[PDB]
Amino acid sequence: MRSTQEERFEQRIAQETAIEPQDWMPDAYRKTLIRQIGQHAHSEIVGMLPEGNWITRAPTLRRKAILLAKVQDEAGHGLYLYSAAETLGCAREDIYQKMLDGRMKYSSIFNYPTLSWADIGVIGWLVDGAAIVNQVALCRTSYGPYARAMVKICKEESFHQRQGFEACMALAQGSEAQKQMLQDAINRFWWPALMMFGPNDDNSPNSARSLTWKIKRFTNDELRQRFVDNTVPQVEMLGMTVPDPDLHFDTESGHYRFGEIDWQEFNEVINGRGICNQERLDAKRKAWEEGTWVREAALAHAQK
Amino acid sequence: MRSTQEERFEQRIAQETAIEPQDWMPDAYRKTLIRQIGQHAHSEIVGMLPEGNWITRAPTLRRKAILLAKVQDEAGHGLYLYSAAETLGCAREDIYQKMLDGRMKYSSIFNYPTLSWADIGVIGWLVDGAAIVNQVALCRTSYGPYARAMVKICKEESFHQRQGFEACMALAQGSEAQKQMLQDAINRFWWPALMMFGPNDDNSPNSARSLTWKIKRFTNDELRQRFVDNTVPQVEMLGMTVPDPDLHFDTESGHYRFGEIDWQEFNEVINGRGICNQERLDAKRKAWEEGTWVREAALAHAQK
Amino acid sequence: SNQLTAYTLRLGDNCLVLSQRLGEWCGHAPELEIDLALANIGLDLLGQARNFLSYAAELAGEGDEDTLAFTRDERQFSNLLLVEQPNGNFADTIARQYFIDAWHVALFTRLMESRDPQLAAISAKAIKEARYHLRFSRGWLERLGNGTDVSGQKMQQAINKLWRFTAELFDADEIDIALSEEGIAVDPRTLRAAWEAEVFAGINEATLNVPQEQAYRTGGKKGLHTEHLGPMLAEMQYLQRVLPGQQW
Amino acid sequence: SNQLTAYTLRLGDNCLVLSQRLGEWCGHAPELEIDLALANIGLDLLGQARNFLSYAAELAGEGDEDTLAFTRDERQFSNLLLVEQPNGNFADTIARQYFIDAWHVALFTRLMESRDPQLAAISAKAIKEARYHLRFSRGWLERLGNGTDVSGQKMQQAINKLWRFTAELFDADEIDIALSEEGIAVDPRTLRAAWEAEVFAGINEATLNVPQEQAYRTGGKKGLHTEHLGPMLAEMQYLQRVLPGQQW
Ligand SMILES: CC(C)(COP(=O)(O)OP(=O)(O)OC[C@H]1O[C@@H](n2cnc3c(N)ncnc32)[C@H](O)[C@@H]1OP(=O)(O)O)[C@@H](O)C(=O)NCCC(=O)NCCSC(=O)c1ccccc1
Ligand SMILES: CC(C)(COP(=O)(O)OP(=O)(O)OC[C@H]1O[C@@H](n2cnc3c(N)ncnc32)[C@H](O)[C@@H]1OP(=O)(O)O)[C@@H](O)C(=O)NCCC(=O)NCCSC(=O)c1ccccc1
Repeated sequence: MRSTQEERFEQRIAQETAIEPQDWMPDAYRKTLIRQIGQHAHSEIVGMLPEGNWITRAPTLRRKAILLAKVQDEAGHGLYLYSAAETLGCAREDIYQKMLDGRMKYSSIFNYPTLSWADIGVIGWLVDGAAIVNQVALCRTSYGPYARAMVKICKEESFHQRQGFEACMALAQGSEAQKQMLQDAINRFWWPALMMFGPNDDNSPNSARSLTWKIKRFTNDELRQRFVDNTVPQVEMLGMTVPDPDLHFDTESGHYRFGEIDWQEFNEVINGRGICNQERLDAKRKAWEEGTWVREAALAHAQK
Repeated sequence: MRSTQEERFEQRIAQETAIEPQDWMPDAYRKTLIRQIGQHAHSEIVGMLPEGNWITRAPTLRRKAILLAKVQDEAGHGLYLYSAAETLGCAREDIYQKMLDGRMKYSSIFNYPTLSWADIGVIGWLVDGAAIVNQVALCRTSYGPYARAMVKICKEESFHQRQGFEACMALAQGSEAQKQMLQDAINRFWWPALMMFGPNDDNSPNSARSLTWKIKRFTNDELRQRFVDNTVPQVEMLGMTVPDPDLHFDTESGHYRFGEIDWQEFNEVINGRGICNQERLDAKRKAWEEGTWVREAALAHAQK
Repeated sequence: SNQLTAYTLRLGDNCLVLSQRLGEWCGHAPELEIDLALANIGLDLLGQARNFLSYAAELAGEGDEDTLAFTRDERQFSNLLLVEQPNGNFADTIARQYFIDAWHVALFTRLMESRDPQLAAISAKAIKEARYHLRFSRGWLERLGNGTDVSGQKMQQAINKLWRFTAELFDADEIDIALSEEGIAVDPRTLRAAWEAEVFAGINEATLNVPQEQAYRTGGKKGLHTEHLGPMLAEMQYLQRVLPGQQW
Repeated sequence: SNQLTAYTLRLGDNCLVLSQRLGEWCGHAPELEIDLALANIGLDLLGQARNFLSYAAELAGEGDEDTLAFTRDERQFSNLLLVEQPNGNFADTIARQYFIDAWHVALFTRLMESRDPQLAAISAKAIKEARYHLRFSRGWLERLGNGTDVSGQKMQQAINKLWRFTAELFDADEIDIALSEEGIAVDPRTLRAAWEAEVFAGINEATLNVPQEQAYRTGGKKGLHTEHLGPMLAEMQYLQRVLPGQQW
């Protein structure tokens, strides 16, 4: 027999009344949200680095202004998520240290280097595109503060995703060298973006409880499939290709069938051994350590 | 009455027997050479910075290799001069600190910024050219170790001066933009190079004793005049101009007559208030402070 | 028209180059709130750069903000030496920001009374942002200056290290004077009372000392820069230099 | 011919990019003797870059060392990830130098037995210089490692921080293997015994620890670089990009 607390919780979840910070919740539910919301917030912060890498080199003042606005928004999104996470009883400073220590994760996608300006428009298009599919699907996540953060974030982010696509379209309609730059960025970012949705439904330890507790409303594979169905037409509009020999339309099912993800690479990456993992964490650790005197100054001044 | 020590010294100077580290010398003679040789050595070190500024940006691998060799030689020339200076009883470390502290000078010319690649060839041509006129004129300076350092240095440096001129000739024979780059560098470096010879004969506190003691063999103005007579034909070979409306040939005297130097600027510069003074000393001070642990490691290892 | 073009370009260049510096801070700040703040300021300044530069291109009758930003070399750039200074530590960035914001406030306040309507309108937008910047930079001046011993010492060093470049803020040349006599430009010499009243008070409240060194460095407005500008432009312009004449 | 071209270019790029890094040290070293030493090494490496790159251009039938150095982007550059690492502190520079010198010694020793005569001759010149470099870098490894506590700690951190990039030193691809099977190239996998014998002993004598992290980073040879390379090329290539097709 479930306790009455446990039973009432299940009933609330079933009737889709949002869970709020003062409501009882299973401890494993509290903890998985601290894990998920915290690492969602971590991703915003680390995610400023690949795009930030091109702020000083962006080819036009317009594209530079757009990128600056986008990175500013990501910082803002981090802040929203940390506040949401804190309603669960965690401390932003604690989970942030856990990120720096490698004890909490951030999105796999931010371990990939920006090797060209095309990469920036491709991140705005494919990477924010993948994030948005996942985030819109979390607008009815069962925990109220998380659901409302998703709404606020998606309202802001879809704008930047559109700007990313338009930067890609400039390249697609530009010189041969620009087109080649775009294709190469797509070749390097396509599969990493697909990985943002998470492991397969067969290899997803958190899915069982998350789906039961209506934290996750669609399976990793369901969201990834929708992203592919939605995104392939956009690749076509750019006159570009997807680096996937197995990608094809299946009229029988009405979906794009696509090739197998490299799960060995995926596992390497989320475990700290991808292309930029060390550099991303080194950069955030450096920011933290070298900023210490500033934070201590602020604290010391506030008390006076 | 001079003492017998003093009298014997004057007689040695008159007969041009070189003074050597073990010979008696007037204390004011010892000190002015520590001053002059020390600041000559200081100039080699600081002088690596304006040219060094373009090592990573040099336009061809050939010009880059040449510049690297040149800067390596300057370091070597610094070392020769410090050894020479030390035969007078000073310590390299002490006079180096005096440089860092602004208590000793280095050549005015190194307080000017390198704003283009043309500046590098112009430094090799005009700046090394001016140094060489002064240094060849010091090959019969009365203090043996100094005289012999000048010989060694001039043998190496004239090669790099020629390479500087050839880099300038590439520009002079190149595109309109290259020619314009060369002219602009000349416009900015011409008068500073003239200042390398020192103040006018009327305003030169050290000249009286230096000339008497055969430390200086030609007056500042005599050397500057020879540089102008020698260098104007080289400007002409490049098809370039000198930023001097008063420059003209005087058939009566067989010299190029040239305009008045800005002595107000000269005084500003040698007193720490030129264009790059702060930055040059900041860079050497930073090198010293940040290198401290390295030097202490070397010392600690040597003893083990 | 050439004088007005050059004057307008100077203002744009100040904002362009300072914006570039702020951009380098992205993701590197002591706190997420500071990252946000610096990116915000950098974005405001780039906005102003785009406005001034666009107007300069219109005045010249050719080019645009991108030909101006990406196809001029360091000898044509006309920014203040102050804005090209390296970011250094957070105090260095705050000192540079505070000196410039105090100046922008004093300048744009007066420049919105320009007889040139486009200059007036640009300044009218810019002043609202500069006021925000000044609250931030002065706020941090006080926090660091009157924080810990360590932060106090860093804030003083930062102030001392930039001081020599403040002379250019009140430097007038014939372009400044001619346009100012037509009621178009602000004669920078007449900005000193306002800037000093702001900056001296801020430094004092921060419990710091006004440097006694007489500021002496100018040249930026004439395209005679420190050695910092060339490597900034190399980075800023690379892509345009490699693939010129394209749309992005 | 394409394989040989790519192989030769890889060797040139390693030397070009490392030389660039060393150039940044000019005037900034802890001692005048070290400034001299680093400029010397940078010059040797640039020399080797010019040789390899010139041969690559001859093999390709077009271009020269300057078209190769200045008109390729970061996706075409084929240098080891190790050589593009920032200079960092003096231990970082020494760690990077020692790892590369140990490798160059092991490589050029074998590559002077190449069935390609030009590759053999280039390697024969290069090995004499690499031997000098290794004496310097190993000398400094020991001095810092077995110096003070502070220098010992910095030397260990420097070693740890670069370790992951050592995997690329023994990475073989189809270009390596095909050419090695023709007795033209050295299969990098067969360099590990020699490199490890050198480097493990040096680290040990330095009183330091071989990192236990299994090295895992490659990609440089395929034009898949860290984010350090793009800004290096922006700086290195600016002038050529601005004023292409000229003589200097
Ligand atoms: C769908 C996931 C990602 C994973 O499903 P779950 O049921 O939670 O887990 P599973 O059991 O399926 O997986 C097993 C383990 O692998 C972890 N893992 C899996 N995939 C990844 C991955 N791709 N990267 C890293 N780790 C991954 C997973 O956490 C778990 O490990 P832990 O037990 O935690 O140690 C879910 O956490 C989610 O929706 N999060 C919120 C969305 C979010 O964070 N979005 C990023 C914001 S985009 C943005 O900020 C931005 C965009 C553009 C510009 C700037 C900024
Ligand atoms: C001709 C001078 C320069 C001056 O005559 P003196 O009789 O000694 O003095 P005076 O009474 O005429 O002057 C009054 C005061 O002003 C000082 N001053 C004057 N001019 C300058 C100036 N231009 N810069 C700075 N200071 C100057 C003067 O020292 C004195 O002050 P102190 O009493 O010392 O406080 C003489 O010292 C000399 O030949 N030195 C050796 C040559 C040497 O150092 N060459 C540089 C190497 S080039 C190189 O290394 C390189 C080249 C290319 C690439 C890389 C590296």
